[PDB]
Amino acid sequence: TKGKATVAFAREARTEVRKVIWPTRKPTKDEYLAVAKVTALGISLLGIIGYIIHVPATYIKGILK
Amino acid sequence: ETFSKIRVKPEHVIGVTVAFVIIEAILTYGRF
Amino acid sequence: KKLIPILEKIPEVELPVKEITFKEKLKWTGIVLVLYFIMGCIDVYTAGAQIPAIFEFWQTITASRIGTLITLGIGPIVTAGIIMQLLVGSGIIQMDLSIPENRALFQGCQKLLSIIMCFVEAVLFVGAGAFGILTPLLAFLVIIQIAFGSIILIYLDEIVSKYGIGSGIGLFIAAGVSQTIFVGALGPEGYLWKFLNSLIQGVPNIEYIAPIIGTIIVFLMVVYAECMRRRIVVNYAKRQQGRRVYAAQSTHLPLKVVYVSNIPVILAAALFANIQLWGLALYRMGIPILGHYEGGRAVDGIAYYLSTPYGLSSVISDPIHAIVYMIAMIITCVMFGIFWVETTGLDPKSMAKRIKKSGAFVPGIRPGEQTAKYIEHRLKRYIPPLTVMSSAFVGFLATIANFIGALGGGTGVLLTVSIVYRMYEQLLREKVSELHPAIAKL
RNA sequence: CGUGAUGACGAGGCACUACGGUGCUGAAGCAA
RNA sequence: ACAGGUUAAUAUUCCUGUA
RNA sequence: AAAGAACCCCGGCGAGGGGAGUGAAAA
RNA sequence: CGGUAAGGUGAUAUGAACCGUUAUAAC
Repeated sequence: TKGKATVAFAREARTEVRKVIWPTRKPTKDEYLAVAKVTALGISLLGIIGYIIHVPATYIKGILK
Repeated sequence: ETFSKIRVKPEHVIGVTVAFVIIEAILTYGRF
Repeated sequence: KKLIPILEKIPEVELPVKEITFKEKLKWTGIVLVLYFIMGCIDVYTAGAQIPAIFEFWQTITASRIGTLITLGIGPIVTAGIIMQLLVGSGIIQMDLSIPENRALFQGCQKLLSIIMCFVEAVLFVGAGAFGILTPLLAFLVIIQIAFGSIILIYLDEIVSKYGIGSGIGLFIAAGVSQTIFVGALGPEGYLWKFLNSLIQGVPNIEYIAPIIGTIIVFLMVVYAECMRRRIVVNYAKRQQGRRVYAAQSTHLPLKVVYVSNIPVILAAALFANIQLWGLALYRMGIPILGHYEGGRAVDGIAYYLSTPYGLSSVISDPIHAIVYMIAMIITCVMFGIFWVETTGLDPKSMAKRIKKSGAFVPGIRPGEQTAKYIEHRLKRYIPPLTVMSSAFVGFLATIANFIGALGGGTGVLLTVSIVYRMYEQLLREKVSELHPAIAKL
């Protein structure tokens, strides 16, 4: 029983911290955007590399199927 | 670590893979 | 005693204690990446050029691509890991890894099973009617190639894992999703065009651009998580003299938020992956234990209630269906998450050492930094949630990410975005370790 | 002396543990 | 303004019970 | 003119020192 | 209020953050 209570409390106590941790720039007129940048940049490379390989080979397969 | 009594150098797996490709890449396509 | 005999027969990868330059870890990774994409271009040798649509549900978490030399993809490896966490998780086979024994036991063992699940899935796939023509002869041939391709990955993972950057799996998944996006949106039968063309044709189709939006939205949402972050610390200390400066100050931060529940959720989604597969499989090959599929996927049964709704647009026409899934996923997430504890996870024990040195100590000077050295409980406490939180937090964001639905896979995009960032970090911790040949633990 | 207090504390046990130590419980608890 | 209790370090100052 | 000696070695992640470089010169 | 100006936010004092390059930078 108690176990559930503590678990429920921890979640609340955490939600409180999230309130204190923000000010800065919520988080910063450069931070957030960063993640999206690096993240998108990375996905672009992996995605782009896949496109090269991928699509050319498909053209040939169709044109010789 | 690993209890793999055998040791395999990556250069192989890579080349072994270039194998699967060539085989089926021709085993399938290039019909006839 | 253990399955050590055949276990010792299962090859491994030669790890050189030599100099593996950043440039080389990089160039290595890349070679793996391509052999992957490439294998995803090659169809499996099979006369029956006719295949029954596809399983729009397994590909994403599996990083596979049905009909190709990797039609099974990471699927096995994940399955395997799933069981282990299940056994070694529900205590069923209690193990205290600590010792290099249990550690290398849990591992080596799982690895094997991965090859077991490698073939099983193969057979199960064809047996689920993934290709249409069950020519016992031809069927056999296929299975061969199939599971053998997945094998190559298992070893390609090993390579990356000890010769390059990031992780095979992690990579692979991100590899697939990214492509699935760039191609789906811009490739041959690309959507951006189908939409663009539809505009020119004069009959603006909101259904061609839709899915593309779905993906932006998902990205922005799943990303919003990798934004927050404390800041941070800090430490202090000086009195340098060790024979060269030593001013001492104290590291900073922070780190970010999310990722932990990475491997966990990868397993939850993967569980469902082996259900829709295992149900259809044990459908057109037996009794409707799990559910009545028909039409390819499932339209009733455990299977039905446990099939992710995404693809193009969110389905409202079945509220209850939504509710269950969500809750179903949520809990499954909590599970594997807990099973990740009994095993291992973002641990304070480890952060202790390293958050108790940043500064000095030493003899020369009086640089402070008491920290620290007995004040860890402050982490395990503030910690718990961080990773999480979870089965509903991480599992929720993922699930809801699917209702919304997006290209590549709402959930897939998620993992990807994370994997990609944890992959950026990897590229930095490296760009630096390529200077001071020592601090390979700070 | 009542009450404060069918409360607390409390020898000792059932637990984890880094080995600084920490939780659950709990007898008697009066008189000359 | 007393008796318990508590901090690595405070104490008829903090917590409790009772003034 | 700080270019105030990267990096390597002994030594107690010392003291001190030996190389290596900076420098017209480290006489 | 006047001069002056591509440079500045006194020193040990670096860094950090900023202010200015044309007439409310600074002196």
